[PDB]
Amino acid sequence: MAKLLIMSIVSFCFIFLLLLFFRYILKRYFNYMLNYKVWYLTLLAGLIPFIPIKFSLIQEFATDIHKFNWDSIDNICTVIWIVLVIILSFKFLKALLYLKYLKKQSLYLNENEKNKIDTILFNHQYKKNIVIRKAETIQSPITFWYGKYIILIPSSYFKSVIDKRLKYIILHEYAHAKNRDTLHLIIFNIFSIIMSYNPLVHIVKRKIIHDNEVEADRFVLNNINKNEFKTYAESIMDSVLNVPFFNKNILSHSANGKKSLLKRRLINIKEANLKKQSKLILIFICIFTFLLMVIQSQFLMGQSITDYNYKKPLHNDYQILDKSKIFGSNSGSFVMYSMKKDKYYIYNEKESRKRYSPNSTYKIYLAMFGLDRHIINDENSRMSWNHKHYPFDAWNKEQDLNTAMQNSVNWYFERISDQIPKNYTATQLKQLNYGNKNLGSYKSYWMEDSLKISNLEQVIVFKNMMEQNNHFSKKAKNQLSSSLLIKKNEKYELYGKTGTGIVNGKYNNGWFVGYVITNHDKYYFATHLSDGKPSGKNAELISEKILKEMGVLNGQ
Amino acid sequence: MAKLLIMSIVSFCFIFLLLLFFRYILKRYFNYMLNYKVWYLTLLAGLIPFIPIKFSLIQEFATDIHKFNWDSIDNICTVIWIVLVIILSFKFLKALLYLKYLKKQSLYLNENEKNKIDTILFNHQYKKNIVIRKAETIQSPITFWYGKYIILIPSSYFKSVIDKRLKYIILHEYAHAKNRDTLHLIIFNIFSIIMSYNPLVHIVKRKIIHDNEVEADRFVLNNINKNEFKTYAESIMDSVLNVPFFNKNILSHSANGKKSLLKRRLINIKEANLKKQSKLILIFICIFTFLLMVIQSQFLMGQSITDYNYKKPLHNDYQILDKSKIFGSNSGSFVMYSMKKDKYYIYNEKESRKRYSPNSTYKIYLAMFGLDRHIINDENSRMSWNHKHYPFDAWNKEQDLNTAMQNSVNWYFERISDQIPKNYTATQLKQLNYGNKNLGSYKSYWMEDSLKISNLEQVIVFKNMMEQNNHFSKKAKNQLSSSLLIKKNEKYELYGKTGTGIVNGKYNNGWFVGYVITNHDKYYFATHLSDGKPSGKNAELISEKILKEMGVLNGQ
Ligand SMILES: [Zn+2]
Ligand SMILES: [Zn+2]
Repeated sequence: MAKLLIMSIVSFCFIFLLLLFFRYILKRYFNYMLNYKVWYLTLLAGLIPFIPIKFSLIQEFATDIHKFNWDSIDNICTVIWIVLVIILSFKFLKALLYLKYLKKQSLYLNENEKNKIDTILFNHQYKKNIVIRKAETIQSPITFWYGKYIILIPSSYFKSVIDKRLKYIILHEYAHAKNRDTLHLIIFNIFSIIMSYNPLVHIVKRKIIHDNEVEADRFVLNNINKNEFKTYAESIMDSVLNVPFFNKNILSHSANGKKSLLKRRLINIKEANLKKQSKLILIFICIFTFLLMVIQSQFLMGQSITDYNYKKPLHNDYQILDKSKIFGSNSGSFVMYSMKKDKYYIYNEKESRKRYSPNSTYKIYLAMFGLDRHIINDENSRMSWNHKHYPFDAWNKEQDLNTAMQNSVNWYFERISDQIPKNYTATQLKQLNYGNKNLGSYKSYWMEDSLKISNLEQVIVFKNMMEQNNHFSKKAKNQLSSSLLIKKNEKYELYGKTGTGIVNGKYNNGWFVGYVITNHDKYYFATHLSDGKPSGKNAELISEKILKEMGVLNGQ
Repeated sequence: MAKLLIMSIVSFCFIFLLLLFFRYILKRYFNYMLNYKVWYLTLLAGLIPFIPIKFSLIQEFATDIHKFNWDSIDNICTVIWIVLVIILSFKFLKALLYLKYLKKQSLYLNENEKNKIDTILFNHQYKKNIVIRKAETIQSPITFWYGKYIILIPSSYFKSVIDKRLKYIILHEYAHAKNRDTLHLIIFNIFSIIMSYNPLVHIVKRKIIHDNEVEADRFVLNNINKNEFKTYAESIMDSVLNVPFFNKNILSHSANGKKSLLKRRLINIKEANLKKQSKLILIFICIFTFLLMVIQSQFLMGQSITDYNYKKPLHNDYQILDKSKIFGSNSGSFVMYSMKKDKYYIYNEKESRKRYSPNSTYKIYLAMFGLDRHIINDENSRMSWNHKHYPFDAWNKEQDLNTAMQNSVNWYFERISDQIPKNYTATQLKQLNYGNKNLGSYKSYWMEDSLKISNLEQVIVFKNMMEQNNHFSKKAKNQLSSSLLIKKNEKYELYGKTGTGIVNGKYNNGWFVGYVITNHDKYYFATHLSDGKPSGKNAELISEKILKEMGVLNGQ
């Protein structure tokens, strides 16, 4: 239904706007106005979407189709509309009952009352399918429909019959009757319930009402002497100024037609209670409210700093590199570090400092955490398969840590997160400075989600993981290390891990991280591609090529 | 930014609502009111989200992470805000320039004018950091800030000085000055630009203004005799009734403070041009508008009929079945048909008639269409691989039609849709009654998307595809058929195809379709599971078991 309700709103607003446009033009240039019946077109326009006419002029293998969650939109849209119509229906009925009450309590007029009405309407031979009644229960005129078109006038106006107030009242309310405004109002009012999903129904009923009163004024002017026009306007003002103003009913017409500013102001004057409120009233409210604002300040807010990249300086000595030739077709950034010299070597430092979600490379942390916490071990580095198929054929099997890491088997790693107390992981994120340390709410929060780290930070953290972390065992450090070997020669053993930030089928994060153990030094590094085809494989190739050219993988 | 703008709106509305609540209570029960300065808290509340304080109390394998398209939300939210603030800034400046003009055009008062102001404010020793000016360019009082708090009074009120209008005007505007309302208004006004993303800024400036006028009224009552209270209210009305009403400025205070209904009505009376507009004006507009409504009727609308299942009768003779034992754990529906008898056999007909997207089973139509149209053939039943990895390991290869169909290789089939003129496909959807024949906009529209078909329709269409379709070659019919063989014995050859409606990792459509060629008859069928584990594999198992029990796969 949500789509239909929306389409209805669109249809409605289209027509509605066109009419507003015309309304403007007609008055602005010609002193012309719309015949309000035209507004029925907006209602009709919004009913169009609901008219059912096609009018115009073996091997079991499968993938996951990612559709929008419409159930959570249409189930609620349906309910929202239903509840509201019930509420509005009640409001309507309440108003209806009011009208019925008055109908029951309506009084008949005698010949010395009826003749005033006749005097007023007679000259234009207005129709007799109208009802005039009086009452002791009202302060100012009220119209009613009932197929009768009743004008109920407070009985006091049958005493105050020497100031022409009735002339204006009757012609005014009469005009509404003439044009069946009350009825039409009711019809629209009913439709405002039916079509309550579209707030413009209220907007238009209001505009209609405003204009209905205007047309009535036009009528009255047509029915009065030019030298009484001023009087009429004054009368209109008196009809509101001298009375209490309440929306006692939303169906009938009356002088007090809207929640105006004057309404509020004038009532306050009538209720001239010149009491100075205690200063403490607002001291309390203001501080209370302030504290409630504080409560809002106790809650989630954003920070430009969080959105930002490593804005921090590097505390270590470093050199800036130019490796743009190697990045070539896949622009990015790169960080290398020398353990012996405590020196960093950074390509495009501004970019090196940019934080990206780790993707699959985080799995080394996830797995090694499981190892230290005694969740995952060597004898039991393995995880059971749930027999659910996964994204690569390579993943549809049981596996140990070396296999799981080598083939990036997400299943293996999903279970590892589930099997490790989250607080263990959170503790390590904090202790070893894991980028923004943002664990999100996702068990695999690093997988193109909430946790982000720069290449510089990635190098710092891994290096410290082995070099400094005193809250992590030697076995976990080494067991993990062996699973990452890429290549080796007479100078070194190169270790690392790739991952691809692939989202909605496109590449966004070309990750490759690692370290090198050589026969002269130890190096740490991180590569990230953002442009071209920023895949994990390209990052691997790029990193190796760089490290070799820089002497890391070539003896210098 | 969208998230922040939203958070701001939320923060704002929270506080705002609390204040509205208090406002209600204070007046409703005590005749007390908020000190409008409190509304600064809503502005502050909406600024909170922007405060950057973390306050509270290798083998390359990868999968696709399906994230929400925030770029299309934040890029626009940013622009929307920027454009609007520019517009509002202009509007502000326009208002500012107006005020500057008046400042430049302000006139000084002489001693016989100044003494009136003094008479009015003197008794309460009101401060002199106020400016009184007069002008020939205005009709009613206007306030200005400039750090001066200027009250500009039309020069005519210095002639009409024997009716106490000034008493009320000055005290009223003075009160606004006393409380620095103009300034605060301006500040809020400036913030309504800054925080324009939140429409409540306008709501509150309005509420503030309304209440500012109220506080001024309270002040005035505090500063006048009780027997003048009535006069004051009348004066307020005169200050609007007897003047043109225009929002000449949105910063200054004036008598004509809002776009009221009375405003509109009274102007219309002043402009008492009693011209009957031609009837043709609205005949045109109404019909035009109608035709524009028709234009909306020329457009997309929904149909309950489209949303509905096969509401149609079956034109063929049939028997209703009870196979609930076999469905068992995976409730659904099932249709079988006898070619010799022209009879249908239907389990849960109400459910059999339900339409579901075909999933991978549609591929038989897609492929056979390619065959007839001479896009795909036998010698060239094959399709090249684009070297992109696909959802199953089974799919990461080149393939012919038999392999592609047997392993559901979506890639193969995606290319087939791309290689077949869409009109060929559309023609066949129409000619052979393919369910709702809805081709969507998706090249693979049948894959848990727009095309839907019932099991009954699935049986009818496939049967007719071979039995009746005279716009489709024999080779395409048979080539496709061979690729579907499941099993055979001394009575028959069973053919078919599965597919699984898996969405966001869950099973929704357990499809299996097919036919049986026996040594006595020919049968057609379609199975669909909706409950339990409605997988394509279960559908295959269920269908076979049913067909055998029914005699289809067992000689009867
Ligand atoms: Zn009226
Ligand atoms: Zn004022």
